[PDB]
Amino acid sequence: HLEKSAVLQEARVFNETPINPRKCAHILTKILYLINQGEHLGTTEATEAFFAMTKLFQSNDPTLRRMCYLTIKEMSCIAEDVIIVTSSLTKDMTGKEDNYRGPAVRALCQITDSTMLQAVERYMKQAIVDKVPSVSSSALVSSLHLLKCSFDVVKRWVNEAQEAASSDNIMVQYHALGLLYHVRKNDRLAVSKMISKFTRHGLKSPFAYCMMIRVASKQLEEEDGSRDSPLFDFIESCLRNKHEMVVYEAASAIVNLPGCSAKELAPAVSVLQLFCSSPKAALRYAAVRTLNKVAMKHPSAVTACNLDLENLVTDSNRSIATLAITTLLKTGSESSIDRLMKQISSFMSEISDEFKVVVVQAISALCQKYPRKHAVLMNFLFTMLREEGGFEYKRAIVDCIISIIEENSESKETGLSHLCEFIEDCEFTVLATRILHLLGQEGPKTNNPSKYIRFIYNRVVLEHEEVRAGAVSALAKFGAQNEEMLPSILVLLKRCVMDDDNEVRDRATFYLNVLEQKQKALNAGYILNGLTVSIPGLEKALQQYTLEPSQPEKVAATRQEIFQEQLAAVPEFQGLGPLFKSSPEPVALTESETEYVIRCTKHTFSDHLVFQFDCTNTLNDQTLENVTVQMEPTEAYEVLSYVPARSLPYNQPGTCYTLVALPTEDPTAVACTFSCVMKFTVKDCDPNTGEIDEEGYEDEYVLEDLEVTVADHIQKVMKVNFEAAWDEVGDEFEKEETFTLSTIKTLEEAVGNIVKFLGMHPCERSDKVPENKNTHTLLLAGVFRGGHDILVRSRLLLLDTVTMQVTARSSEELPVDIILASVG
Amino acid sequence: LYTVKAILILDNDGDRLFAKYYDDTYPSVKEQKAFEKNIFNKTHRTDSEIALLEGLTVVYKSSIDLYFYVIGSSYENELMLMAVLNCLFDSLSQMLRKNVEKRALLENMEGLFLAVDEIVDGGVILESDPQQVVHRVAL
Amino acid sequence: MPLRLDIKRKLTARSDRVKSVDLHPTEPWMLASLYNGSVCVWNHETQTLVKTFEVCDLPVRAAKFVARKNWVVTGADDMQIRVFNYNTLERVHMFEAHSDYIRCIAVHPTQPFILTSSDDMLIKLWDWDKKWSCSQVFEGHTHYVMQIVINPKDNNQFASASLDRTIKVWQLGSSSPNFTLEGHEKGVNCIDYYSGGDKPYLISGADDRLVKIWDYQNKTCVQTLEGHAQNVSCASFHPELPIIITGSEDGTVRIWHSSTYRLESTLNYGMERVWCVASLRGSNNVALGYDEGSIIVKLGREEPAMSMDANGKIIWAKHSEVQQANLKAMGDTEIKDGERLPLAVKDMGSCEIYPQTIQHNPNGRFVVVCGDGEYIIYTAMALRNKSFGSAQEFAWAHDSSEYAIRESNSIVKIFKNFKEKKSFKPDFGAESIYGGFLLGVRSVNGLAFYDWENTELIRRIEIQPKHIFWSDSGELVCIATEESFFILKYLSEKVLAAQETHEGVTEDGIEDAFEVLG
Repeated sequence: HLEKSAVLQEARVFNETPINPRKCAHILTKILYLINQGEHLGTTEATEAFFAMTKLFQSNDPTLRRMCYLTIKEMSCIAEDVIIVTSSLTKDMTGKEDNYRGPAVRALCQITDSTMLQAVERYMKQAIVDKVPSVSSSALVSSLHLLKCSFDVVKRWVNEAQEAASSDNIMVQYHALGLLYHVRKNDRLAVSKMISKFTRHGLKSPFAYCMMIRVASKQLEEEDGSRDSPLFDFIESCLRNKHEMVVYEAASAIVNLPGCSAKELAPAVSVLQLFCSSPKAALRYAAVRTLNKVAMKHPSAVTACNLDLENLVTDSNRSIATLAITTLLKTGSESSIDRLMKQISSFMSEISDEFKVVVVQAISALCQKYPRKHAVLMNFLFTMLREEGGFEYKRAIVDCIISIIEENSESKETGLSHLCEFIEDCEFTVLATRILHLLGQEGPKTNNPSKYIRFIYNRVVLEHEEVRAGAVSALAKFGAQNEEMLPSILVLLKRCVMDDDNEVRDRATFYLNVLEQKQKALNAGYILNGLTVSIPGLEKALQQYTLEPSQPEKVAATRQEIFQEQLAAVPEFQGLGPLFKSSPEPVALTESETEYVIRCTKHTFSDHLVFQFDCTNTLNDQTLENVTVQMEPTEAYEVLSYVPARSLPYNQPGTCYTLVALPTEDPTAVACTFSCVMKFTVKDCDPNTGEIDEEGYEDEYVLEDLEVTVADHIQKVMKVNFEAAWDEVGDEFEKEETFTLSTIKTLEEAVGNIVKFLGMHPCERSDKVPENKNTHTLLLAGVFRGGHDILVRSRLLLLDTVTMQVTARSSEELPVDIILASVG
Repeated sequence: LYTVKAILILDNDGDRLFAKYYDDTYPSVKEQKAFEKNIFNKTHRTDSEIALLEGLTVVYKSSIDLYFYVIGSSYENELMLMAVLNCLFDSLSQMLRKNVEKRALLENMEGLFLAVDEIVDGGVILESDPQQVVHRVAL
Repeated sequence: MPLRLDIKRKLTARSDRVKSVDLHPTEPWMLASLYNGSVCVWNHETQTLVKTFEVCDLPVRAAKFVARKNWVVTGADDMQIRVFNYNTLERVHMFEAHSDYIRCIAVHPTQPFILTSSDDMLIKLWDWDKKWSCSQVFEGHTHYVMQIVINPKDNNQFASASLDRTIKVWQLGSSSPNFTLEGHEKGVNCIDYYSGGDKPYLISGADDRLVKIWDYQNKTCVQTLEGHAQNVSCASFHPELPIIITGSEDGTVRIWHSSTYRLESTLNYGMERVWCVASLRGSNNVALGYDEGSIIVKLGREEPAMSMDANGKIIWAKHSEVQQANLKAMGDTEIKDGERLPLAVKDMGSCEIYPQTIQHNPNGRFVVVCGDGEYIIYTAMALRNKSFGSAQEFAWAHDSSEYAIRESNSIVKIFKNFKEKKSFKPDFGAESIYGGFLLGVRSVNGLAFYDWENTELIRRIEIQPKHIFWSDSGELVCIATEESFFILKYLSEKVLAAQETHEGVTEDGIEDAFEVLG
């Protein structure tokens, strides 16, 4: 239509004296036209045009004002000294009428940056509360843009934003709730308060419902303090308003992840909610679906089926038919697959071009995804090969072949062989590469390789370089794997085809010379089956889904080992007792992502305990350095050393340790409590993940106590015969004490309490005791730190409560004393 | 805050009489036109309120020599999108003082540009009331 | 919208229609000018009437103090402003301020001037030092000049309100009003400035039932205030608190929040027809003139809400580098004890409610913001929502992971881990709460202490408290009382036998479980 240069240029007159609202407005229209028609502005002339226009803001005409808003936003980024236009926009923005109000806030806020943010706020507060949708919605979207430049200004507007939220007017609410969710967010909980306020309400605003559904879709039970249900009384889990999109979004989330469970007037576990909307017009597309559903997509699938299946079969309209395939695909599942496959077979008949490729891929893809047997997948993959013969590709040769060598290989090659009979050189580089690669790699004894070779030999002549090169190298590997083959390799390679073309020659000269001339140490080594060049995943199935309706390694296996590894890096802990075990009951001192996350584990050594404290400073305003967790033992333990966490910045874990020595004569338990306080140096930080200030202050954060149990000292085992082990460990360290467990009225619980506490597995599966028997003998075994066995015998008497005489024997005085004390 | 991906009003080839991009995904002419040609090819010569293109529900209508578009998300349905598309058709008609054809749009290029910006704002649906848009805009 | 208020009737006096009410520029006295032909002043702190002056035998509409001269200016229906010494009790000067009675007088302490506004449509200037010569005459107003106020950003500027639907901003230098504002639509009874060094505001009151707020800097009308349900006689701005106090001839005074203009209170008195308002410039006293008398009233918020933990997060609300709505503040500074230490604030995360009281945890793990019958708990230095609860009052106890709340059902409540404790529920009633370990609840002219063990009445102390705070051993308590102070001993063993036995009476207690230490 227009020329960008002439129009950008003539705009410069505004900058001088002429303001002429008609002429300038036209010139502006022309700018909008240059963009719209599709053109790109030249920067010098743009920069000039922008400074000129600001003069035009003096004249207040509604069409000129309008031109001015669109033109400055489009020209804003390809212009300089734009800042002048802010004042003019504020002047316009306060002027009453929707033409100015709404369009200005949007143009102003786009140009506005954090410095300028402050200016627009009075006018913004006035514009947001409006139940006149233009002014309010433009102001609400405007605030969203402004969250970037400066967050804090926008946040103050949360009250005006909320005020708009209370409208049932669709725009004012959609914008209000949507924006609010973004704005007020400083934690989940404050947003959740905003949502609960609207939540109990039966809106007539579908957009608000939708934007909110998304916020809601996850279970929120902290909305406005707390509440006893994930409840959403606005359609998400409810079905207060029917309207097929909202109904679909809501129904797929709620069914197997309740936003609330099913109500008689609002299904929300049952499959129903989608289905009542399901017979419909074009509208049906949302309605008919599924996704998730109780307990599977399949009972759901049956409802809707008439609709999806008739459109999919009948309509050879692309627009309908696509909705019908997506809808079939959605009502699908593992079960559904029988049905889904016949339909997809049928579908290509309506739209057959790419759609053909897709159905032959889909039937294979569905068989791989939803199991109807891996074999059937191969058989479908043959049908794909047959029908298209060329829309298979290179990625198919690699994917078919890799997939095939899971089971199919002998068959696949053979099928491929037959498939190769097709068409000599229009079959493509890829099929020849597949029969060639497979015949090379398997080295057929399932069928005679001679047919395969004869088929491939012809294809090579008239097809691309990459296959002819493929054919020589394959032949060489084929030689190395099977001796028999060598005579065919020679007739093929001497030919002008499989060698002596171009690329084919170079590869061949190498491959040939290595087979012919050389040892074939290399050739032998090279064939490991004669496999592909790469093993990807199973690419086809996802591709197909969209297209149709258009080494974790480990050391440790035990808590002691993983901790032992962590400990081992540090010297002191392995140098001063080596680790018998680490706790089977590690206790987290301070909860996750609050102030600190500290998890401590107590590790036992031959004569020591090391406490590993994994410390996180989740303090947004700080970053920590030289952090240690300090300890006060409540019994006689010596605290030898502290190992610091070098730094703990915001949200970054670090580990600190305290090594203490264990008593080895203590008459009371090694079940003991340590009071923990982390001390550290704080340097100020701007929350990101870390950043330290030039100077800072000392600060401390209090932590929970760490409890060490007898369970940490002992590792559980059972014995085949307790009595022998029990005598064998040391009846010379034997001590006996009688306890009453009055809070345990039966033997079975009693055995469980001694077993858990001590960290001893009761022998011979003695946690199950004959219910309410007068006498019982409980056999305990486990190994104590240092590597010495500890056996405990508890002879239980059951009155109405449990009394036990617990006799313990151990290779030391300490386990005996420790167990006896801890139990009572 | 997002519903509408883009709005296009296209001649009966898919070429840009108009498009205004409420996505940031097409700003350059080459690609804005490619998009336009892409959506017009699927959707056209099968009029319904549904089309699925690019994994997005595309809602469209037609006139004498134009096809009118809203592209939006496919987690929705036609009807939500349709309310935008109905506003788009309607508001342009009342605004221009003549029904949407290539002739009405070209007749008043300014009314068309302004009217569409009121309907969609950066992919959020700013307005959907045809009457409101028309008063809001000044020719 | 919520605001710290507490309306209190500081002093009342009955007299014929008082057109003007004033606070003495620097003294604790309030002067009211009456239609008794007398102006009377009373110091409403000690409740002593300091002096009366008989200006005229016909109504005195205006009176104000020119504190420096130790003189009072009055303008009466003599059409004179007569000046008197308020300690040497005699008439200092007599002069004709206007050709008509003098509705209001404004005093410039920094200049020798009083300008007076009269219903001869003119405001005239008099200079006290010249012996009340006419310094300047202002001609601008074409109607009855109801009120005059001096702008506190330039005392050379004043605005005068006239029933001509404008308030005209004038300068001393210029007889004429140097610009006009059209502040109201049914005549302007009053003009006031919103006081301060950075506040260019006007207010207009009118008999269209409405008070309007204007910004003199921008020249726009910021908002319209509903005022009253009958002609707004006067309207004024409170300085400290965000409110506007208006009066109407319906005998009602209303207080409006100046952030959304939602009704904070409606006050009637049995005095009715409220003609004027004025506010103390040092803030929290407003006085209102009525037909049947005058009242001086005292507004609430006298003290700040804040708490100092051990993390150096000393949190307040409002103030600098903190917003009122959100929550913040830190104080890590230790500079010399002899002066006031800097703000030293560090930023702190989310809030969702207004802070009626806002407090850090005494050892630093929680933050509490309390407000509107609800408490919200935010985490010490991270400020993520920890917890929630109900609280018309919230107090941390000694335990500070057990706290006392008044849930206002007539039982003082304890919440532990911010979850309600129903093992705590007084066999007293309640009227009010004191925190600490033994919760004191005040009811039936008693202070009763309750157990956090079985909520039996341990003891009742017969002098009610201001506070109970309990030591961090919970055997010793410090009682703030009108008595002065008690320290009491809770003997733990004695309490365990007594409480179990429930020998402690429902409303009188057992006088042994607690003992009075000192």
